[PDB]
Parts: sequence; C-alpha cells; structure tokens
Amino acid sequence: YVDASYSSKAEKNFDPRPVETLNVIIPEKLDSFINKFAEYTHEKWAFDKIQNNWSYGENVDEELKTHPMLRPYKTFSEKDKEIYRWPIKESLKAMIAWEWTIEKAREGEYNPQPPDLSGVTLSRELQAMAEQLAENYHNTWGRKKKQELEAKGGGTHPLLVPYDTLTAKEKARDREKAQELLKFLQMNGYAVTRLDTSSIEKRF
Amino acid sequence: LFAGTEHRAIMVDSMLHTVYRLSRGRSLTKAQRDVIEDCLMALCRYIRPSMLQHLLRRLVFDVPILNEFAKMPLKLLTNHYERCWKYYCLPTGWANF
Amino acid sequence: LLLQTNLINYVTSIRPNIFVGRAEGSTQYGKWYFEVMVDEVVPFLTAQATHLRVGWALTEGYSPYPGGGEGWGGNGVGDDLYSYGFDGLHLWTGHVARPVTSPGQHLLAPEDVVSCCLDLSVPSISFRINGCPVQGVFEAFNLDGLFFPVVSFSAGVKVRFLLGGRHGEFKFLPPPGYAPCHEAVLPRERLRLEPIKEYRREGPRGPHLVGPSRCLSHTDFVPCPVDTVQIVLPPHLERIREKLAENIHELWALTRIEQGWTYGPVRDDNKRLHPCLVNFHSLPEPERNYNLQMSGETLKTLLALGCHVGMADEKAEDNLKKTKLPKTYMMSNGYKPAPLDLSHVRLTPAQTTLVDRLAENGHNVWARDRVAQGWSYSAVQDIPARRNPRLVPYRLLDEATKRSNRDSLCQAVRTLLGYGYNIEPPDQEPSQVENQ
Amino acid sequence: GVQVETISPGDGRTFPKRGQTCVVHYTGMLEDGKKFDSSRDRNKPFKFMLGKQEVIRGWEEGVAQMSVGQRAKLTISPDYAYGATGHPGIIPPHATLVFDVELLKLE
Amino acid sequence: DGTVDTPPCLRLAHRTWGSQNSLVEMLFLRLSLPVQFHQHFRCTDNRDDPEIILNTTTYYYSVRVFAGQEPSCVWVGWVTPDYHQHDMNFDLSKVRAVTVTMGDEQGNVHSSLKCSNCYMVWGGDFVSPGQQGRISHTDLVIGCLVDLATGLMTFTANGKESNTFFQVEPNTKLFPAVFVLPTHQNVIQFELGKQKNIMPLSAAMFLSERKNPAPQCPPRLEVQMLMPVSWSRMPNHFLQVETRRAGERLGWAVQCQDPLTMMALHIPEENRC
Ligand SMILES: Nc1ncnc2c1ncn2[C@@H]1O[C@H](COP(=O)(O)OP(=O)(O)OP(=O)(O)O)[C@@H](O)[C@H]1O
Ligand SMILES: COc1ccc2c(c1)CN(Cc1ccc(C(=O)O)cc1)CCS2
Repeated sequence: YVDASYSSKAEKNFDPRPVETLNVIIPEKLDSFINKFAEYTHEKWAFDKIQNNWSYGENVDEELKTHPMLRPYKTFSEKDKEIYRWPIKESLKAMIAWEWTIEKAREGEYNPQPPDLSGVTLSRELQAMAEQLAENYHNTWGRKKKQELEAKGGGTHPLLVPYDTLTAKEKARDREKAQELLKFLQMNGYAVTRLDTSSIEKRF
Repeated sequence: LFAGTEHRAIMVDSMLHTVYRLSRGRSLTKAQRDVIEDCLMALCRYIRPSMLQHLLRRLVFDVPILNEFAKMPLKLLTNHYERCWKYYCLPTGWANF
Repeated sequence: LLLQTNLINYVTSIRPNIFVGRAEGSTQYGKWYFEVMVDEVVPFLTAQATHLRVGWALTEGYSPYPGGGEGWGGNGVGDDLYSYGFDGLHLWTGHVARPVTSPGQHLLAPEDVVSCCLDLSVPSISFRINGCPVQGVFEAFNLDGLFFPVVSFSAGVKVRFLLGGRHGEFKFLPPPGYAPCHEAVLPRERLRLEPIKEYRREGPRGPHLVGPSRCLSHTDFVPCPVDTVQIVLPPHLERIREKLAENIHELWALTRIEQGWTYGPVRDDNKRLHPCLVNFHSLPEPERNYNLQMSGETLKTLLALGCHVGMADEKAEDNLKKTKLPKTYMMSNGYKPAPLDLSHVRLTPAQTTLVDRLAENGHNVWARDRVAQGWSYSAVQDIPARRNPRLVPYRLLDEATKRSNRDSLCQAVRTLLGYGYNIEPPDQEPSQVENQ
Repeated sequence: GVQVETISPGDGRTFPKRGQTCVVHYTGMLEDGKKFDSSRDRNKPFKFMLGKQEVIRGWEEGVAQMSVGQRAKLTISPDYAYGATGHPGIIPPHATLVFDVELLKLE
Repeated sequence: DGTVDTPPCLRLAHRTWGSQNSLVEMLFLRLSLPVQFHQHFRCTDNRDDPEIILNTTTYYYSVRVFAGQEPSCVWVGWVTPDYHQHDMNFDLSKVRAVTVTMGDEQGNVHSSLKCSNCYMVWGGDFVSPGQQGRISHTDLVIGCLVDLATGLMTFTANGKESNTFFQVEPNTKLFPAVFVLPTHQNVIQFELGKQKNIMPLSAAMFLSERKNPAPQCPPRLEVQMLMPVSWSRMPNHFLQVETRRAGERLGWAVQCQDPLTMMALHIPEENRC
C-alpha cells in the first residue's frame, strides 16, 4: 500500500492552531498582484453567475438565489470591492508566513475573459504547499467554528478534524480554493519556494 | 439488527459517535462505564466496515495519546481489524462487504 | 399470432484464416481479391433449396450458430449486417435478398467461378461471375473489425477456394491494384480452412467442447511505439549516442560477414557487398548517420520506458577490449572491424526483459515510418510495390525475426554496460488489454 | 399479372403447349415471405394439363413461358390467382403469390 | 394509465440509484411489439379531423427524458428485429449501415438503398449550448413519426421538426426503442400518445385497433431489455464438412454431402426462429 498524500505535519480534544501573520508586517512589493487577484476572485464569481444560468442584478433580492449586489464595473460600487479583498489579504499572508518567499520572475502589466480553471495538473513540490495552505484554510475555518461551539462544552462539529484525516469529498472546498490561487500564480509565473521518494520506498 | 443499515448510515454513524463520546465521560461509575463499552463493542461487531470509517477517524486522533482512556479503543480496534482484515488487505475485498 | 413450424436445412460457414481491415496507421493493404469455383451442387438434396453464398464477413459480429436464428434459420453470408454475400441471383445483406443483373443470370451452378473484390478505401465490395461483372456493389459499410472471405452452404455442395499463388491459381486476372488473399496470411500462421466461432468439434474419443476463440482486431495491425517527443538526453548520453551507432553498425556488419558479405562500393544483399564492411571509422559518416536517428531513439526509449540511466562509469569507457574480425574471415577490403568486446558483460533477468521491450519498440518505430511512406504488409516481398513481409507489429512477427531483433538490441545494451553506464530496469506496470 | 424470373436455365427449345401434361415441382410463398404450399414436402411432383383451367390462371401463362428443366420464379398478381375471395384458411384476400417452379418434364 | 391530459405511459425508474452497489451501464430498451410498414408504398381547437384521422397512415410516439437524466446519454428511435449490438460505449457511429447500389451495364446507378438495424436520434442534438444548467427544468420530449404508406420517418425535439430523417423499404418491422445510460432515479418514459390527425402506436400494433384513435397500452405491450447471454440448445448432430488442400492449382476444397434438417419454431412478431 502506498498513500497518495505521503506527508505529515508531525505535530504533537482537537484545537486547530492557526498561523500568526498579523504580528509580522506584510510585504507590499508585489501589490500589483495583491489587489488585482483580490478582486479577481470576486470577478470569477461573475463568471459563476452566467454558469448558474441566472445573471447578475443590482437590486437586493432573495428571489434570484444569487449575489444580489453584483454589478457591472461601470456601476459597481467599490464598498464591496474594498471588503472582499480581506480573505485574499490573509491568504497571501498565510502562504508567505510559512518561510515561503515569493519572487516575481516576470515583469509586465464586464466579463473575466481569462478563465481560471482547476482541472489541470501541477508539480508535486509546489502542489504540496497549496495543500498545506488548504490545511491552513481548514484550521482557521475550524478555529472560528469551534469558538462559537466551545461556549457549550458538549459535542463538536463533525468536520472539526485534522486536515489529513478528512476525506477528499469534504476536502475539495479548501483544496480547490488553494489550487485556484496557485493556478493564477502559475500562468503568470510567480516562483514560491521553501522528498523525491519513489513508489517502492512509499510502501507500508 | 445493525447488519444492513446502509440506508440509514447517517443516523448509525451519529449513534456510534454518541456512545463513544459517552464512554469518554467523567462522573461515570466503573459499572456504568463497562456497559457503555460493551454496547460499543457489540455495535462494531455487526456494523459493516464501510460504516465505521468516521468512528475510526475519531479513534486516530485519540488512541495515539495512549492515556487511561485508550484501553477500550485498543480492544475495539483489535477486534475490528481481526474481523475485517479481508476488507483492507485483499484487492478484491471482503465478500459482499 | 400462432407459432409457425417448418423444416429447414442446417447451414455452415467456412472461412480461410485470412483477416484484412482498415485503420489509421495500419500496416494492412487496402484492396484484396479471391475466387471461389463451384464443382458440384445438388439443387434439391432435401425439400428445401440448397444454400450456397459467397462473400465477405466481419470478425466482430458475424457468428452464425447452427440451427435457429434470424428469419427462418439457416443463416449464412448476408443474413446479418456483418456479412455481404452473393448467390448468383441476389446480393444478400441484413437477411434481405436484392436481385442483381449479370450476363446470363442463374443460381450458383457447377463450373461457376465467383470473383470477390474488397476495396476498403471506398469501402466497396464487388462481384464477378465467370468473368462478367455483377451490376451491384455493397458500399459505405462499417469498418470496425477485420474482413475475411467466407462461403455459406447447406449439404450437397462442393466448392474450392482460389486464393492465388500456391493456394489456387486464379481463373481470371484480378482487377488492377487488388492483391491476392494469400498474401494476407500472417507470418505466425499457416493458411487453412476453419469454421467460424465453433463451440464444438470432433475429437479422437468423442466431441470436443470449444470455448471462445481469441480474435485479432483492426487496431492490432497499427504499430504503437512509445512516445519520444521529450527529446532531452543527458550530455554524457548524447555523446555516447553517436558512438552507439558506430558499434551497432560493426555488429550489423559483422553478422553480414557471417552471411558472406564483403566490402563493396555498392550496397546489395544478394551481391553481398557493403561499404561499411571495413571499419566503423572507415564507414562513411553520412551512412553512419543513417541510423543515428534510430540510435538517438534507442537511448531515448530507455528514458521513455522509465529506465534510470546515467554515466555511472567513465573509466570503463576509456579502457575496454575491442573484438576484431578474424583475418581468415575477412571482407574484400581486408581490414579488421573492431566492435566493442563485451563478453565480460552480463545482464540481469530484468534487463533481458528490457531488451525485449526495446526490440519491440524499435520494430514499431520502423514499422510506422514505413507506413507513412506507403509500405504495407504482404506475404510475398515486392519492393517496387512497397510490400514487405516484416511490415507487421512486433507481437505479430514470427519468432525467427523476433529473435534477430532481440539479439541486436542485446548488443546495444551490452555496449552501454561495456561503458559502465548504470541501467535501472523500470518497475513493470501490469495492464489488462480486454481484447474481447 | 404473371412475371417469370429465371433461376436456372432449361433447354430453351421445348415449351409446353395446350393439351400437354406438365410435371412440375413448386414451392409457393406469400409475397411477404411466408410459405403456404410446396410439392417438395409431399415428395410427389404436381401434374396438370394446360388449357383445362385445372390450376390458377397465373400458372397457365407462367408455366407456358418456361422450358423443360427450367427453374423459374413466378410472381402472380391477386387477379391472376384467387384474388378478392382468396383461399379460406390458407391465402388471405388480395394476396400476391410467389412461386418457385421447376418444370421437370412434359407428358 | 392515461389521464385526461396525459396518455398511457411506460416509465422506467432506477431502483438503487445513488446508493452503494448501484449498477450504472448502457441500457438497451425496446417495446415488445413492432410496427410493420405496408406491403406497397403510395405512388410519388386541436381537434382531429374525422375524415383525415381515419385515412392517415402516420403513427406517433414520444419519449420523455425526465429532468436529471442527461439528454447526451439518451438515444431515441426504432430498431429492426435483427439488432443484437450490446455495446457499452454506444453512439450513433456504432450503428450498422450498408448501401446496396445497383446499376446498368456501364455504371449509371439507378438504385441505391440504405440498410440499417437502428434508426435513432441523439438526445445531445436537441440541447442548446447554454453556459450551464444542462439539467433542464423542462423534460425533453422526443417524438417519433412513422408513415407506414411511404416508409418515411421523422423526429421532433420539443415540437420542432428535426433535420434527421430515415427512409425504409416496405414490409419493414420496427420496434420502438430507447438506448439510455441512466444518470437519475427517473430515466425515461415511453409516451404512447398521439398528435393532431396522427394515430397512436396502438392503432398500428393491433389489427382490431386500426381505426381506434384512442391511445391504448394493452398488457402484451411491455418494455424489453437487451440480455447479452442466453441459453441455447446444442443440436444433436452437426454437418460433416471436409476441408482439404486439393493442390497447388486447385486450391482448398470444401465438401458437405450428408443432409441435416431441423424442425424450426418461428416467432412471427420477432422475426426469429
Ligand atoms: N533503421 C532501420 N532500418 C531498417 N530496418 C530496421 C531499422 N531499425 C530496425 N530495423 C528492423 O529491420 C527489419 C527490416 O529491415 P529491412 O527489411 O529494411 O532490411 P534490409 O533489407 O537488410 O535493409 P535495407 O532496406 O537498408 O537494404 C525489421 O525487423 C525492423 O524492425
Ligand atoms: C536496429 O538498427 C538497424 C537494424 C536493422 C538494420 C539496420 C539498422 C540498417 N539499415 C540500413 C543501414 C545499413 C547500414 C548502415 C551503416 O553501416 O552505416 C546504416 C543503415 C537497414 C538494414 S538492416
């Protein structure tokens, strides 16, 4: 037997410790990507609406079962644009806090014409970091979820488990989110760097 | 009677977690604790191996601690893998399981 | 409403073991021809008219079982959509008889010769009876299988297959471009007449039950060499790649010296003259570069197959013995070619399996290259017609030639081991083809 | 309404005339492909004399066009056979009859 | 059963869909009774007209692909009684086809007939390339029209006439058939209804209902599935065939002399014995 995920945190109820990055200063030398991709993820949500077969609307309503405030950039208020960037801000903080320096090898630069997909493959070393980042998505998600739950002291959320323990079907939420960020870094050429074990050596 | 409860796997899994969580309970007498442990042992003997996956996931987090509460899970895991070894080892798996 | 009963005759089909088909990149020829001559037919041996049809059938689907079937039983050629028959008066397909016009129409009679033409390019099937064309053709049919000649008959018939060559001289000249069916026999099989998907046969002590028969597919004649697009060889492998071509040429020249080849300005097999039969360095470089493309793939296929190879030893390359041809066994030039001496070299059993895979790939690379040039398989070699007996996938090749390619690849591997380069046999990945 | 399509050639010289007994072996099917009569099953050739209206009128012209030893396929329109009345229990009304007839000899 | 607004139907449902051990594979279904084309073809509100409906030779039936079942995995049409293609990767390219072409002494094609055992349309041809939402709110109702007096077959997507059509020879038997790969609990539904001035299938399958425009689903009409393997009886005796190489110039000779006869039981509607 060879485990597909041949890696471990080697750490240690269950208390998911997040990653401390607010204390350390966030480098802003790559702000051309920080702000652009922060609104690009929400720009991809506009493409998700046309796939939902229900378009975007201006008025707030619960009947369209979609985002009610999604507006074309001509009449799109920046109040929501200036608050949707926060998850991306900490996402870039998270991947840079784990001693992973990012270098811009290249030097350049209502519909998101460039399509960001997740069905393509990627190298093992770089994808391992994305899965580690996806783990940080879950523990931070688990941390805030358990803070509300810990007020009772009895019972626990069914997904309050370590990231390696949960199966793939419940992993695709954080898996695709981390991969999608890595895919955006892939076609542009962002180099982030901190093993080579054959299948025979991975057998039990 | 829990042999063919695949259609109600969600409720059965919740039952297994609750009885297991009861076993790891403070303010329980020794006589009461073994009754809970005996119920958990009996349930895992007839429940299909596929429906024990979530319970095993919880045991993975707890058993390696090897504290005083780990005695019952060790016996539970020993009986589970001895009974269902074909389910994990043989490429064709256990018959009709 | 009520079930109907009637007495019917049993009908059996007989085919040669000749299978042709069309596929993208296939090595098979496209146009085929054969004849069937009728010697004796009893028009009414029983209350039902005697069955006799001639035509082509498809391997994947034509399985006439004795007894019942479509319509009123007695299913033969043209009683389904996998066969296309001709009984002298009608063209049979899909269990439907369509009258056809020929000079002097009559049901198949003694001394009649039926000519069947199969042109897979259109595709089209045409017939001729006693030399006159039959004004009716099957066309635009399926090609997902192999086509074989077939005759369906009841009791009271006596026909002869004319397949050309030594297996029945043709009474009429085949139309231009068509090849006799005897040229389509595979190297590993001998031409014979057999039933079709029989589940029973006679035996010494009694009837023998027979299971399903393994059948080839039209894709089995398409060579599938491993991908070599990733052209990245290590620099130590790149330099030794050209030197490998030098050694294999001498080994190829040496084997020709055993066959009697000598030095000569002209390169002919029958004349046994070879310019390379002097020395590897005296061999012209452009002629040496002829197999340099192949020599480059030989090392590349090692990387392609997954083998781990590197310059483990450099001192081994520097010092090594050189085997030379005996002075008694000299060519016209009289010099002694010096291929690398690798008697001390030994190969692990896993490495021997690698040589077999290397030999299979090398044949397939050569095969698909010839197909792109227009070459096709034929039992009889015809250089002007670009027909070659070895224009077949390696698995279908006969063992005599299969061993010959295996020995040549072994020397090439021995040359690499002679240089001391490490060769790691890949961890073989099993697969199940599921042909049927 | 008789169409005579040859299956196997005969002598091509001798033809049946009026008042001459014809010995034939036949197999009759409905034009959809359902057999209803055949002298082969009874293993006895069928004998009839032309001009006496012993058989259906379709056979009168069809056999007259055949030669001795010839095997032919006769397609008879309903008018030249039983027609609207038909043959009760054998041939449906307005049925076209197809016959495979071999003229064995004349006597 | 047929209600006031719906015709009688034969609905297929997947018993174990979604659950473990569920079997998902290509399913080949057909109705138990065929429709037979006429022996000879003719030369060259929303209420049926009584004179038109009693003289028409066009018959109709439709298949409802329920929402959730992918139209791309549904094929609707007809099969001849000699269809035995149990392909797990079926598509319209696997359908057996052959063209028989007749001509005079010098070319001059005067007859080109087309033969097949499966006349179907693909459900994937009746879906617009919308951005997504391919599982539609509306079920796909593919209708099939056959004119027994002309041999012409036409199809309708959602009431819109499709471009595909087929032509068949007289006396052809066609079974209403659907080939589907299940993707939902509700898969398909044979709708044995009728259109305006068009008779239902029950009018063509049964002699006693030729002039009855009311749709019917008699008990004999049922859904049949294609079974890959069946039991068959081995004959007690087999033809003795002698094969030998008569010589270099004579070739290979086939010979069979001893007669063999069996008593065949023929099933009329299935055209097999
Ligand atoms: N580069 C190559 N050229 C020709 N044959 C090759 C080559 N590499 C391998 N082979 C093998 O050689 C056999 C066919 O060789 P071929 O018939 O061309 O030989 P030949 O007639 O002696 O050569 P030539 O055509 O150059 O006179 C096949 O088994 C094929 O796999
Ligand atoms: C595996 O590789 C092979 C296998 C078989 C043959 C050749 C190369 C050689 N090719 C032509 C050739 C002959 C001699 C030379 C030379 O001596 O330089 C180069 C090419 C076809 C003849 S059989």
